[PDB]
Amino acid sequence: RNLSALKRHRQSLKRRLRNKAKKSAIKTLSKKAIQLAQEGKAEEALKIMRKAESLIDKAAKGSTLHKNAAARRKSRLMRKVRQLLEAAGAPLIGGGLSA
Amino acid sequence: MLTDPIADMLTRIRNATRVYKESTDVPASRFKEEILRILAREGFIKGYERVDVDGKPYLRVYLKYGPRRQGPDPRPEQVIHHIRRISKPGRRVYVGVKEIPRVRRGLGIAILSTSKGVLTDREARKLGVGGELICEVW
Amino acid sequence: MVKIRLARFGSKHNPHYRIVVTDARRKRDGKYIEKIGYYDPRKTTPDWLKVDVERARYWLSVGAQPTDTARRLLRQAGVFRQEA
Amino acid sequence: PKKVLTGVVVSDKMQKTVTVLVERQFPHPLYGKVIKRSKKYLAHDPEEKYKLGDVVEIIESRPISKRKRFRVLRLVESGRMDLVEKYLIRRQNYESLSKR
Amino acid sequence: GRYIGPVCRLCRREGVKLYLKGERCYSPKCAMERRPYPPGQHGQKRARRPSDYAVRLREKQKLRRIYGISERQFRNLFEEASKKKGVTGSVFLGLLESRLDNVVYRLGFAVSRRQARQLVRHGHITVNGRRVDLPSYRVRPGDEIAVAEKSRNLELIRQNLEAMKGRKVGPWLSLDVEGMKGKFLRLPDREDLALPVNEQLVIEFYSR
Amino acid sequence: PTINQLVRKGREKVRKKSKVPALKGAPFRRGVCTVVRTVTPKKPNSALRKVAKVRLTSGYEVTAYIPGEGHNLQEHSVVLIRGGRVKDLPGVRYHIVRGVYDAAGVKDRKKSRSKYGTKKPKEAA
RNA sequence: AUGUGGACCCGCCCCUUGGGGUGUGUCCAAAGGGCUUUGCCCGCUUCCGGAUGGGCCCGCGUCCCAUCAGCUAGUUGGUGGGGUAAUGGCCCACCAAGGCGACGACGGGUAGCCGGUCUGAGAGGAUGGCCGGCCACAGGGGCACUGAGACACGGGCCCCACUCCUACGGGAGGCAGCAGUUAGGAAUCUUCCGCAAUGGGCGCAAGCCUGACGGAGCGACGCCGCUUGGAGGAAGAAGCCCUUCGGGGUGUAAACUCCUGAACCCGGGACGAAACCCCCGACGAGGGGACUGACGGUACCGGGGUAAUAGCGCCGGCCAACUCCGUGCCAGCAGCCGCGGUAAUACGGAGGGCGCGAGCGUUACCCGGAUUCACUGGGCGUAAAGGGCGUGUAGGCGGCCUGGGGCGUCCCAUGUGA
Ligand SMILES: [Mg+2]
Ligand SMILES: [Mg+2]
Ligand SMILES: [Mg+2]
Ligand SMILES: [Mg+2]
Ligand SMILES: [Mg+2]
Ligand SMILES: [Mg+2]
Ligand SMILES: [Mg+2]
Ligand SMILES: [Mg+2]
Ligand SMILES: [Mg+2]
Ligand SMILES: [Mg+2]
Ligand SMILES: [Mg+2]
Ligand SMILES: [Mg+2]
Ligand SMILES: [Mg+2]
Ligand SMILES: [Mg+2]
Ligand SMILES: [Mg+2]
Ligand SMILES: [Mg+2]
Ligand SMILES: [Mg+2]
Ligand SMILES: [Mg+2]
Ligand SMILES: [Mg+2]
Ligand SMILES: [Mg+2]
Ligand SMILES: [Mg+2]
Ligand SMILES: [Mg+2]
Ligand SMILES: [Mg+2]
Ligand SMILES: [Mg+2]
Ligand SMILES: [Mg+2]
Ligand SMILES: [Mg+2]
Ligand SMILES: [Mg+2]
Ligand SMILES: [Mg+2]
Ligand SMILES: [Mg+2]
Ligand SMILES: [Mg+2]
Ligand SMILES: [Mg+2]
Ligand SMILES: [Mg+2]
Ligand SMILES: [Mg+2]
Ligand SMILES: [Mg+2]
Ligand SMILES: [Mg+2]
Ligand SMILES: [Mg+2]
Ligand SMILES: [Mg+2]
Ligand SMILES: [Mg+2]
Ligand SMILES: [Mg+2]
Ligand SMILES: [Mg+2]
Ligand SMILES: [Mg+2]
Ligand SMILES: [Mg+2]
Ligand SMILES: [Mg+2]
Ligand SMILES: [Mg+2]
Ligand SMILES: [Mg+2]
Ligand SMILES: [Mg+2]
Ligand SMILES: [Mg+2]
Ligand SMILES: [Mg+2]
Ligand SMILES: [Mg+2]
Ligand SMILES: [Mg+2]
Ligand SMILES: [Mg+2]
Ligand SMILES: [Mg+2]
Ligand SMILES: [Mg+2]
Ligand SMILES: [Mg+2]
Ligand SMILES: [Mg+2]
Ligand SMILES: [Mg+2]
Ligand SMILES: [Mg+2]
Ligand SMILES: [Mg+2]
Ligand SMILES: [Mg+2]
Ligand SMILES: [Mg+2]
Ligand SMILES: [Mg+2]
Ligand SMILES: [Mg+2]
Ligand SMILES: [Mg+2]
Ligand SMILES: [Mg+2]
Ligand SMILES: [Mg+2]
Ligand SMILES: [Mg+2]
Ligand SMILES: [Mg+2]
Ligand SMILES: [Mg+2]
Ligand SMILES: [Mg+2]
Ligand SMILES: [Mg+2]
Ligand SMILES: [Mg+2]
Ligand SMILES: [Mg+2]
Ligand SMILES: [Mg+2]
Ligand SMILES: [Mg+2]
Ligand SMILES: [Mg+2]
Ligand SMILES: [Mg+2]
Ligand SMILES: [Mg+2]
Ligand SMILES: [Mg+2]
Ligand SMILES: [Mg+2]
Ligand SMILES: [Mg+2]
Ligand SMILES: [Mg+2]
Ligand SMILES: [Mg+2]
Ligand SMILES: [Mg+2]
Ligand SMILES: [Mg+2]
Ligand SMILES: [Mg+2]
Ligand SMILES: [Zn+2]
Repeated sequence: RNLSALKRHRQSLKRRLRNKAKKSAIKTLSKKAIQLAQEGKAEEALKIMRKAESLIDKAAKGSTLHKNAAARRKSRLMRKVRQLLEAAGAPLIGGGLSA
Repeated sequence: MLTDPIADMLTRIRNATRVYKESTDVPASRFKEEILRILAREGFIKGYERVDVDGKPYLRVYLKYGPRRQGPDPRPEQVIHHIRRISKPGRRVYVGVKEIPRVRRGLGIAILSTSKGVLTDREARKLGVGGELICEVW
Repeated sequence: MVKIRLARFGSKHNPHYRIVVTDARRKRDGKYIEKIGYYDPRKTTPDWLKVDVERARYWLSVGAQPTDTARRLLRQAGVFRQEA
Repeated sequence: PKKVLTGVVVSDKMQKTVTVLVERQFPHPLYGKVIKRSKKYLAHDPEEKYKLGDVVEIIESRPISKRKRFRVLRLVESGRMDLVEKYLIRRQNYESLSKR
Repeated sequence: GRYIGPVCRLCRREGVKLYLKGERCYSPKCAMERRPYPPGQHGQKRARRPSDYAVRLREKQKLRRIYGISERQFRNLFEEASKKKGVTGSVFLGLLESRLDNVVYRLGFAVSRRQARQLVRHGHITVNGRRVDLPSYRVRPGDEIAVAEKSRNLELIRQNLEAMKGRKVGPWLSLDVEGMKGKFLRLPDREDLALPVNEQLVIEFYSR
Repeated sequence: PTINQLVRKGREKVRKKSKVPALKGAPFRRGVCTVVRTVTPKKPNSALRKVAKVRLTSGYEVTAYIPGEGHNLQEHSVVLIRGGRVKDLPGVRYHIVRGVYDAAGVKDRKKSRSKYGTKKPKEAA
């Protein structure tokens, strides 16, 4: 009394539970850098920010994030961290920043 | 007050011919003459001399009339049977070279002001222009 | 992708396909991108076919896609002969 | 081309924004009488320089905000609070038409 | 379909010979040389001044009743004719004569229009060598109208063609009596054929 | 009126009142009879015209004329409305179609049978 | 891991609204499967272009009621964020108090819009049904997921209503898809055939699905073509009508005599089909070969072959067509004017005539006539119509000459108007 393409949904769940979990990470992880770059720790932060940059740009191998999305993320990310550390902090590792 | 000078002249004429007279005047105007300039060259009238009325410059306009008919009402036929204003100040009428009139299947004339001076139903089509359609006469 | 196919015209029991370029997601008798000739699978006319090769191959240079049956005509129309 | 219009300013009570009042003459489609119209736009003025009476110009632009898709071009003749008069009266008189 | 029944009565309703019969409507009368007055109980009674309408109605029926064609097909032509430019009135009869069943009557293949229909209908008529059983068929310049082989006989055809000797054809036609072939040379202007019908009155009747 | 006035006011479009509303716009309307009587007509005329008060679908109830000579319409008779007034009978702008539902055509009708819902009779045998 | 390249931060360069480029830092990739395999093919991966399809925004145009005259708190602008492919007050904080409306806001009512369509001399008026473009919806609402793209008819979750199965111990469903049923209604169809053709998806390809589509089915619903026959045939039968009883009409109409002979009978029988595919040439080009028809043995062709459905409206005037009888303001007709009272061309029947013809009438609705909303193209002393009279706001309108500008206006050119 149906079609077998009900798969698509039956699949679409995995993809959902897949890039949902992938994304909950980016959020909590994009936080680390924010919190740190807010409080001096330029060194330890500018390694989470490189990572963040990873998970973000890495994500662009699927149907999770795409287009100017990862670009808009960083654009606001590795611009927000530089402003925070700008207040005191003093740079430590450009590992991700063409200062 | 004169909310419309052109019309005033046309009517100034219309009211004279109806009673048959040799000439009626009318306040001077650069634009007013270029209009009479058409009627002379089209023979709708005789001519006119920039006469003067008490310091004020007028335009003695001279009228033509048909031959003195006979029988009841010996009054002659009109050279200018009909004349009425088209593009009024309360409503301007603008037409292109393709939207030009057609007075009495040629038997009449139409006067319009264009970017190439004061022309005729014809000249407008010949020149290939168009502008404010002043009036019609026949 | 954009395709080149037949579009029924004329009437019932009387085809007069229009050959044209349009998106594959349009109805076969829908709004096409550019008309480039016709065809009468009945052979009841001297002009039972016609193509604008100059305009046809152009869509091929931009990456068109003819039907398996639209090929036939296109090939049997003298548009594929590479030549040299 | 990006639409370009000439209008005057009547408002600047918005942080960074001014209101420009435009006009356009065109014949009536049925009666042919040359008539006027009007349309108030919300002009974007970042460096709030222009004030009231400024007969200025504007250009079609990307969406600044809801209701605000017009940047200012140039001045055309400031110091014309006379046009802002007849506009101010109109809205002024709208308190005399009240069905009350 | 087409009209069927009393026709000599029409011959005399309009008050004019129209030769819808073969010999009779052509012999001593369409029943009229006997009684040249209108049918019905009120025949031998004086008439009332026919109104401008009734005149155009009568002058129309006349023409249509002549070619014996329904009001359907009929007006369709006038409109098609009227659609054109020039005179239409003249153009009208042009489209009337172009009918197949008409050409046959003229080309003497048949005596009456109603006989000419039976011919075309049954398939005993040709056109450039085609079986054309459609009386509605419109003919143009140079079209050849002959008889089919299965029919190039029949004791009725020879009679009709034979009678056609000692008679001429329109300035827009040409018959090979001895061969059973004819040709439509051109569209016959108003002149090319005179008739009891003032077209101009038929034009008026259609601008109600 | 000056042309200026016309740009202000504009020429108002007439509009037209329907003479047959009970119909709801369609050509006909199925209904049901309530009272069947005869009423003295109006004007210079005189008689006893056969009419019917009809309860129809659209919760309406209007008076309807019964054409011809003699009908078979009782109280709970079904019927169909036509449209078109009588005149002599003020306040009745609808005729009844014959030979439909509970309205039988006029018997022994030989002339205009299209109306009166009478079928073609037999000639000889 | 690799990075041709791409992504983002900063400086720099050009351009200049986040466009291109540069430098530096950091981040980012992959997929194999089948073989006339050892070389091709079917795919994978990142990038810069092409093409196609979109999203968003803007100018102008887009009905009725002012007997709806004032509307607004995310409301208007700002700042900064969140958000998306990205602009945006889209969303969220805070700042300021703005934003809209007689050029008709807000409100109620009606409506999917256009190409077109109908009418009209025209301008206009009316309309948006089939076909085509766009929008919106998929039992009523809300929502998000997947994905390049949906907030998704035949996908999912939740609420609601409705309905169905049940060993009731519990679950199911969404025809505004094709047909069909039911109710509503004046009323609108086959529960058909076929994937042969065309189009679509999947695939290397055979091949597969395709109520898209090609067809067939039902309905004079429409337009169109066609038939119920043709010639001859009387001073013109019978019958039925009138009649001044002399006669007139139906009427060549029939009969009748010849002629053909639609339908039906027999045989034949399609165009619609050619490719994909296969062989040769390398699967390129080319050439050659082969396959497949639903409609259906149907259209059409031959020959045989029978005179074979005619109905409807009207005949007072407008408006074409007249008499008898019946009836007697009764029964009845009627678009309007009006017909019927014992002589009715107006009711009812008959005879006859006019008008159409597989149609003829009726009702309803749109335009026309109506120039009767009048732009084209009208009026206001007495026919409907000058405000009871001023003052004045906005608004409309504006005198003679000359110059700048050239908005309106006008010409040319070009794009678009599928
Ligand atoms: Mg990848
Ligand atoms: Mg997604
Ligand atoms: Mg599409
Ligand atoms: Mg091929
Ligand atoms: Mg003409
Ligand atoms: Mg007419
Ligand atoms: Mg840049
Ligand atoms: Mg790998
Ligand atoms: Mg395998
Ligand atoms: Mg869309
Ligand atoms: Mg923002
Ligand atoms: Mg999205
Ligand atoms: Mg925003
Ligand atoms: Mg922003
Ligand atoms: Mg807020
Ligand atoms: Mg007011
Ligand atoms: Mg406005
Ligand atoms: Mg209004
Ligand atoms: Mg509403
Ligand atoms: Mg609606
Ligand atoms: Mg339209
Ligand atoms: Mg049309
Ligand atoms: Mg017309
Ligand atoms: Mg029009
Ligand atoms: Mg509309
Ligand atoms: Mg529909
Ligand atoms: Mg549609
Ligand atoms: Mg439903
Ligand atoms: Mg799309
Ligand atoms: Mg779906
Ligand atoms: Mg859904
Ligand atoms: Mg949707
Ligand atoms: Mg469904
Ligand atoms: Mg079901
Ligand atoms: Mg259905
Ligand atoms: Mg059904
Ligand atoms: Mg029912
Ligand atoms: Mg169907
Ligand atoms: Mg198929
Ligand atoms: Mg296929
Ligand atoms: Mg394949
Ligand atoms: Mg299936
Ligand atoms: Mg099927
Ligand atoms: Mg179909
Ligand atoms: Mg039929
Ligand atoms: Mg019917
Ligand atoms: Mg007799
Ligand atoms: Mg008799
Ligand atoms: Mg006969
Ligand atoms: Mg025989
Ligand atoms: Mg066989
Ligand atoms: Mg195949
Ligand atoms: Mg081959
Ligand atoms: Mg071959
Ligand atoms: Mg056969
Ligand atoms: Mg045969
Ligand atoms: Mg017979
Ligand atoms: Mg009639
Ligand atoms: Mg009539
Ligand atoms: Mg008469
Ligand atoms: Mg009476
Ligand atoms: Mg009385
Ligand atoms: Mg009657
Ligand atoms: Mg009597
Ligand atoms: Mg009397
Ligand atoms: Mg009558
Ligand atoms: Mg009678
Ligand atoms: Mg009769
Ligand atoms: Mg009669
Ligand atoms: Mg009808
Ligand atoms: Mg007309
Ligand atoms: Mg007027
Ligand atoms: Mg009047
Ligand atoms: Mg006055
Ligand atoms: Mg009075
Ligand atoms: Mg009065
Ligand atoms: Mg007064
Ligand atoms: Mg006053
Ligand atoms: Mg008062
Ligand atoms: Mg006053
Ligand atoms: Mg003033
Ligand atoms: Mg002024
Ligand atoms: Mg001036
Ligand atoms: Mg100047
Ligand atoms: Mg152009
Ligand atoms: Zn005769």
